[PDB]
Amino acid sequence: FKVNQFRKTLRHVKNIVLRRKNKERSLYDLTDKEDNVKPKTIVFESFGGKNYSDSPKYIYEYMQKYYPNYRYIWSFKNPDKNVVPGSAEKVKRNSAEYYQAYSEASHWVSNARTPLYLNKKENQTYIQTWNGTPLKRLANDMKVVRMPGTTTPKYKRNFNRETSRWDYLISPNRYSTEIFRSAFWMDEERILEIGYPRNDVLVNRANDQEYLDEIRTHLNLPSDKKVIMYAPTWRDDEFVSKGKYLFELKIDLDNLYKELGDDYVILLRMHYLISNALDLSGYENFAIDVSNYNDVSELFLISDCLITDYSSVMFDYGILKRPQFFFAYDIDKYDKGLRGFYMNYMEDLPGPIYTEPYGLAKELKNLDKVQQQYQEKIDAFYDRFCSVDNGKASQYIGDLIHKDIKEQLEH
Amino acid sequence: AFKVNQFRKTLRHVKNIVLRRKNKERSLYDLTDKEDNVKPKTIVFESFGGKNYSDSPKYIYEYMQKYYPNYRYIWSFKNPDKNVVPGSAEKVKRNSAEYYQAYSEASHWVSNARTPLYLNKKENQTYIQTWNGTPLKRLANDMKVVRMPGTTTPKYKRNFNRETSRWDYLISPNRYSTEIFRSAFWMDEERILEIGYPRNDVLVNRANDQEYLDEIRTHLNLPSDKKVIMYAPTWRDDEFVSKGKYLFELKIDLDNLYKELGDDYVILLRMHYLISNALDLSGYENFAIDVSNYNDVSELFLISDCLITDYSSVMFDYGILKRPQFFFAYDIDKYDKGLRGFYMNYMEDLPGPIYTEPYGLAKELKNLDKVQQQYQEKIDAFYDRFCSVDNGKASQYIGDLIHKDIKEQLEH
Amino acid sequence: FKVNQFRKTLRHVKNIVLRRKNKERSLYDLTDKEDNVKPKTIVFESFGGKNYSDSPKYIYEYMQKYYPNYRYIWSFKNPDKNVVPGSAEKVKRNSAEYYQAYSEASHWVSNARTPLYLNKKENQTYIQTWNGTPLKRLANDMKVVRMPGTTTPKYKRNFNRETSRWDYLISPNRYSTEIFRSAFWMDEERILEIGYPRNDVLVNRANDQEYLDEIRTHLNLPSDKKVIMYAPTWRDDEFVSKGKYLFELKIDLDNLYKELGDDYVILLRMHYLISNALDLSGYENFAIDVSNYNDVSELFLISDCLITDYSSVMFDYGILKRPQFFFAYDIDKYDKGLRGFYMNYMEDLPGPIYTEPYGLAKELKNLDKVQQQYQEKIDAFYDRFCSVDNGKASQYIGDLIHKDIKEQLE
Amino acid sequence: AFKVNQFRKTLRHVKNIVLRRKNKERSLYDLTDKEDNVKPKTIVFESFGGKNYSDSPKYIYEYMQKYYPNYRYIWSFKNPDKNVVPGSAEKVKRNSAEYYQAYSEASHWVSNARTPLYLNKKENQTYIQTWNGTPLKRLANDMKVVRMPGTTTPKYKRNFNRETSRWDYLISPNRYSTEIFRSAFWMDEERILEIGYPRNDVLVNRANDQEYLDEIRTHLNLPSDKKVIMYAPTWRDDEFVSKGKYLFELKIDLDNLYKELGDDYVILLRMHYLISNALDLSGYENFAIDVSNYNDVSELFLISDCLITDYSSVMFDYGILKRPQFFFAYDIDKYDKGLRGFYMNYMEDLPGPIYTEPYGLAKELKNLDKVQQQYQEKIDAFYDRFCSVDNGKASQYIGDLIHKDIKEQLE
Ligand SMILES: [Cl-]
Ligand SMILES: [Cl-]
Ligand SMILES: [Cl-]
Ligand SMILES: [Cl-]
Ligand SMILES: [Cl-]
Ligand SMILES: [Cl-]
Ligand SMILES: [Cl-]
Ligand SMILES: [Cl-]
Ligand SMILES: [Cl-]
Ligand SMILES: [Cl-]
Ligand SMILES: [Cl-]
Ligand SMILES: [Cl-]
Ligand SMILES: [Cl-]
Ligand SMILES: [Cl-]
Ligand SMILES: [Cl-]
Ligand SMILES: [Cl-]
Ligand SMILES: [Cl-]
Ligand SMILES: [Cl-]
Ligand SMILES: [Cl-]
Ligand SMILES: [Cl-]
Ligand SMILES: [Cl-]
Ligand SMILES: [Cl-]
Ligand SMILES: [Cl-]
Ligand SMILES: [Cl-]
Ligand SMILES: [Cl-]
Ligand SMILES: [Cl-]
Ligand SMILES: [Cl-]
Ligand SMILES: [Cl-]
Ligand SMILES: [Cl-]
Ligand SMILES: [Cl-]
Ligand SMILES: [Cl-]
Ligand SMILES: [Cl-]
Repeated sequence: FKVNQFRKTLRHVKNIVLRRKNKERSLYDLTDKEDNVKPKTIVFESFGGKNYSDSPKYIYEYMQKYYPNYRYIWSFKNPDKNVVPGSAEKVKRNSAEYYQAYSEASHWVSNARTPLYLNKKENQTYIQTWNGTPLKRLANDMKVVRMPGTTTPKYKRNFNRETSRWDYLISPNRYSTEIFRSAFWMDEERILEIGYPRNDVLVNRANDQEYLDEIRTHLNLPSDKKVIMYAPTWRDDEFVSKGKYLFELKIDLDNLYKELGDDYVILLRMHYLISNALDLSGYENFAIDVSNYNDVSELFLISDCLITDYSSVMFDYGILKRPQFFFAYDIDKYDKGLRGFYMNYMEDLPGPIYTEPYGLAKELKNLDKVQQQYQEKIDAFYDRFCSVDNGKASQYIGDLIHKDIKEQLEH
Repeated sequence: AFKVNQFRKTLRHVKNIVLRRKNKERSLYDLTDKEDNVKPKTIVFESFGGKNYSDSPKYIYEYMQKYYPNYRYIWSFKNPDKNVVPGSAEKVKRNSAEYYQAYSEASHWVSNARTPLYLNKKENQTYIQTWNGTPLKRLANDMKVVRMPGTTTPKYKRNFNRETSRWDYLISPNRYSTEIFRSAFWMDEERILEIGYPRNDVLVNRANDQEYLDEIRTHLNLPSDKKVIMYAPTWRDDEFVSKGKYLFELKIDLDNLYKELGDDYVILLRMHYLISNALDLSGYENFAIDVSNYNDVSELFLISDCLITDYSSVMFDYGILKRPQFFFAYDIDKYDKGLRGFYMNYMEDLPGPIYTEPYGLAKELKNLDKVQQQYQEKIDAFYDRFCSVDNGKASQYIGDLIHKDIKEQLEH
Repeated sequence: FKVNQFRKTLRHVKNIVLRRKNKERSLYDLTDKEDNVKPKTIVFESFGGKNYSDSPKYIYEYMQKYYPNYRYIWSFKNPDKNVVPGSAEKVKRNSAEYYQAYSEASHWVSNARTPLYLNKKENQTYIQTWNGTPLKRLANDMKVVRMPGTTTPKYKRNFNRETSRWDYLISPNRYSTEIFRSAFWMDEERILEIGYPRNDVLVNRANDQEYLDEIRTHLNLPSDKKVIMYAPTWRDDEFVSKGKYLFELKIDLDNLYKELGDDYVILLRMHYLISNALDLSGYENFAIDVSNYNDVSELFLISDCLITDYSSVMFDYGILKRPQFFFAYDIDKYDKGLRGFYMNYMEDLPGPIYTEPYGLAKELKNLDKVQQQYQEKIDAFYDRFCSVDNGKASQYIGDLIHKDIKEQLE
Repeated sequence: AFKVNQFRKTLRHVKNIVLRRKNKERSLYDLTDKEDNVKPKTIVFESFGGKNYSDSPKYIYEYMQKYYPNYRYIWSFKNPDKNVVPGSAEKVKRNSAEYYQAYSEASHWVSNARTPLYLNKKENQTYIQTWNGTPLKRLANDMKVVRMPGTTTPKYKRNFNRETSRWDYLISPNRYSTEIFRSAFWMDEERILEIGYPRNDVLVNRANDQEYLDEIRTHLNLPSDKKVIMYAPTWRDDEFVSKGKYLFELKIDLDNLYKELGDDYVILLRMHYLISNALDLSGYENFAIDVSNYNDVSELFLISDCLITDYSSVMFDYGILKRPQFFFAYDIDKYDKGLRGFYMNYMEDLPGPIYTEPYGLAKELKNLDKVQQQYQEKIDAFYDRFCSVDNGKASQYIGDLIHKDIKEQLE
């Protein structure tokens, strides 16, 4: 007597009869067999289906060029609002096609967690690129998580469930592997220290001027000015008033304009929620909202320096050996002498830590003085965290997948 | 790998449960019935589709009650509160949760008729079919047409075959029946037990037990000085009319019977239930006793000095007593003329006279010893063909087979 | 949540999960709403979708000319093997498109029973042309039906369920009307005595020579020769040997070749199982096989006489007032004095009964004499069965449909 | 024809029936529970979730036994065979068919703790909640955080709130508790009954019944010439170690207490059940008596000349006797320093001294009368604020309200 089949049937009958939107899900759970799997079908999703971006984008673009005869499926929250190059067909999350796609594909490629109601058969290969060298503690390494609806243990039980389905897990650096192996409950075998595919352009194209010039004129940037990128992490604290009118960025734009307006334009990469509350009138041709731009790596390439605080992008951008400033206005509130980070944040990062934005501005005045004054520290950072990206990472995965699926076209 | 048969049952059950269908109990049963539900020491009995406590299953039960008390006995009825069973046995109602339990758990099914096809007989269970009499009329595979409503002949036979293929043992009264059963029921001879009917054991063991004869006689308030005629005509479709409120008095003419025999004889009328409760025996009290609703027909045989029937299978059971029999076949013309829709040659080798009218019949009944003498030959011949098999040990043979069957189950 | 829907709902989960082919149907049963009806969609199917032919063909061809702007859908067993003129799109039986079409259509037009799993809603108009004046008892009027799998009462129950859905039933004559009212449990209110649309050409085209010539040279017929058509009904009796080699026709082609070979050509219209068993080597240009020809009416037009036995076609061919012959060779088998026929076969049919071929051949020698000898009976036949055909049947229907769907557009 | 909520139950019951889930008795009860099921004179008692025959429910029931013998009284237990109930009541085992009939049929429920959210309190029933005592620790709504396994703070509170919404009447021992209940349990003062606790009736009515004081004392084999000290420390996670095989002897130092207090005292130790079965009181017979398993804690008070405790709701019950109390809070520092995780001002308005070391406690214990006088001032304050609301009639009040309710329902 098959007792799990019985439960899925009940559940599915309950869904059909009540007209629940998950009827499509329960049908998939009932009927999902190892035999639906067709070896030349590949699904990609990035950030839970929100973009066409990141390592899955670059993995997919590489494969479109060298292996065009496989079936490619992209998964999207809203497929109609996402443009995808090449032969790939797109599926809407939780649609019948979503589930066919995952039931059928021999390889899943993602950069974040994919849902546990999806079945990763012994027959399929789930490759997790993940999404950056960690700074804040994550997964198993966390202490508390007062996240509504779920306890710390149940949140970790679930995370561990998901990481066990990871067949391969890409890695950028020894430091990260040491961390992943613990945080994600990983077997080092499954880890591939080959760098992030999304960071291929940062090596392969860092000098292609024709290419830097399409990115710049696609953003309408001034020809005479250098580019400062500012990418603060999301903060819960600073949300108030429906989010209708925020208090001008802590970084003081009026001041930056007075200081830097002659030599610089600043790209602001905020959380989407801050992005549509920002009034940038008075700052046109100096402050450029850029939150809603598909490819952040392209933004790095055209950036002469980077301002952030507690973000993983600092490791990505470090590949370019350009200066970085850490405007950490709220560093006090963050646990004083916080080890809530895997690295020693007070000591070995590539640039100056500023708690106020006014000395930051002055420092920025002359970029080259920073570049020498921190070349010692920059190179060091490059050596720990970036000395592994080849620019061949998309290739490596792409080839692995191809190689993987030749095996399956025999026995 | 997906279990499709299970899936189908789950849907069928969900349907019944949600729709508030009476058959929910059945589908719950179908869905869960494991081979591991069977308890070797449990045994179900049913007779005639759960109408009675009677017939051969009754007598198998009563024997095992005596020599094998520690087993679990279940009896199945349509209406259990209206049936009385001696002994340790419990009773379940048909189509009830307890009914399906019982048939699920039982290592042995005992009955005398078809049991439904919605019951599942596992490789785990032994189904003993005693059936219910030496055939006169063609049955099952041997019939030519069955214009029975809703159903064709092929499909009626297809279903009967489905049933008999579940019969682990089939009881047989005589070589004649074994020949027929082998054909009509698609039976392997290996499975036939030629041992006579457990219900006919009393016909051998007790024909001379005067005290027992007397309970039966007194239970029926029979006058003492009076000999006993049993009349048992088969049912006839033709003769049903008027919602069945008032029937035309019996062809056999009771008024005439009373005039000719009302002094020496009493006559027991074993009719079909629909005639029985339409009969008006006003004016024949102490001469014509209705006995249709009497629970044990063999007891009626024991106190019967002769039988009058027509086209029944009882003529075969009553034949063990070697007493006189009369066949009042008034409608024999209508029954196909020179008909072989009977297994035996009805026109030659029965133990008595055929009478198309009831008046010659009565004159004959006047002198019973002359009839006995007149036909002894034809009687002894009928006895040798159809009744020379009953040891009166049929009830015993079956109980000892069950008992032996379940011992070897309980060890292993 | 309604019980009838829960029932359909469960059956479809069954089909979807079990991959039953009937999933298309259970889906259709679920979403079949009265609102799906587009008042200007019309479906046509003839003989259960084997053909593009018969009375539906003609109602269709008429509407194509005078009502081009409607959605015409034709339904077939194998659409890729059927050629349909005009604006009609075609669908396969039991496909999603099949159920769409039938759900959406404001009008069903066919000449045979269409299946009970299709829902004819209050909203739609089912026009039944049926397929000919009966000679054999049908439906309610059959005494017994020992047909495999089903019982006589259950068979009539299902036929009754189908006829109760026919909003209009066509009728060729008063005799047919009388029989339909009983055999099909029909109200006279619902019968249209107007004649078969398939018969339109028999009245309108019988003197069209350019048309008779197309039909003739398409069949590759000799030119100086007159045409006999032979159409025997099928007999279970005569099927043997898997059907590989049959016994040559009781009509005796050799004899007919000897006797008529110089004056006539003869068209054999046989049951499809006999057609692919017939060897006609030795008779090229004398005996042509015409069993697969799509349009039987045209074969009548170019026929100078009809030889049949027990067929509803005699009634059709009667419109032309030409000679007919009845080669009833097995007529003794058929129940001796059988009244399992509605009409008095032994008497009033339009030509002589022959039980042997050879007297039939002598007779065929001189047709004109036959026409004379039987003009009285041919006329009485024409009067009783064929004098209803205006030639306007296809028009009447197409116009009825047109009038019917002008109302719904409000 | 079929309603949605009944469909969902109908499906849950199918699951339990087919899968042989113990919970089938529950799903059936959920399907069949009708408002007509209720029998106006059936009454169910359960205390501390069925572990006991005890507390306010026992006493409400003992009253209603003497005065209303004609009603159907049902007691509910985890293990009914391990409990003895005086009177006509029939016992039922939790989660059995009988359990659910009992709660379905009863016109009135009586409990001193939370009854399960799966039981339906029909609009037909009256659920009287005695609760279990004047709080000192913040409870329910008023807790700040509860990192309790399997559940979150907001989820925990939602569930508590669902449960109190079902309380028709809530007993209260004092206005202090009323002010608190109103907030913590989301109550409406309409529903609060300030009658004092039933369990505390014998503290008033029998403080002098010498034949009754004597039965208790000889049930316990207590020495004749000796006075009684009771100690009742709350449970502390910290002190559990080693599977709980061998504990570290109590901080109070029994050896000392014996030397100092032996010639005049005997000490009743009422510990957690887990410490009780770990205590080796060998060499202390007739001095320290293990009293942890005694059914009726109120009897224990009656016979106590004083009470040593620490952070307990039982100080408020004992207060009724206007006898001395000591608070041996050895771990007071650990407990949040100046903790306001209490409702009252612990450092100030309790009816005795706070001791962090046991040696002064003992030297003080020496002369009761000296403490009774030195502290009368505070014992009387305590007794006005927390203990002045006890009639001795709480059981009668409750009993009489039930009776009154079920005369109406008898029309
Ligand atoms: Cl493939
Ligand atoms: Cl390829
Ligand atoms: Cl979309
Ligand atoms: Cl990360
Ligand atoms: Cl869970
Ligand atoms: Cl970003
Ligand atoms: Cl299932
Ligand atoms: Cl057993
Ligand atoms: Cl035994
Ligand atoms: Cl009953
Ligand atoms: Cl009984
Ligand atoms: Cl029989
Ligand atoms: Cl009579
Ligand atoms: Cl009988
Ligand atoms: Cl309904
Ligand atoms: Cl279906
Ligand atoms: Cl339309
Ligand atoms: Cl038009
Ligand atoms: Cl096709
Ligand atoms: Cl048809
Ligand atoms: Cl219909
Ligand atoms: Cl016809
Ligand atoms: Cl049918
Ligand atoms: Cl007529
Ligand atoms: Cl031939
Ligand atoms: Cl509802
Ligand atoms: Cl449950
Ligand atoms: Cl009551
Ligand atoms: Cl127990
Ligand atoms: Cl509730
Ligand atoms: Cl409390
Ligand atoms: Cl207060």
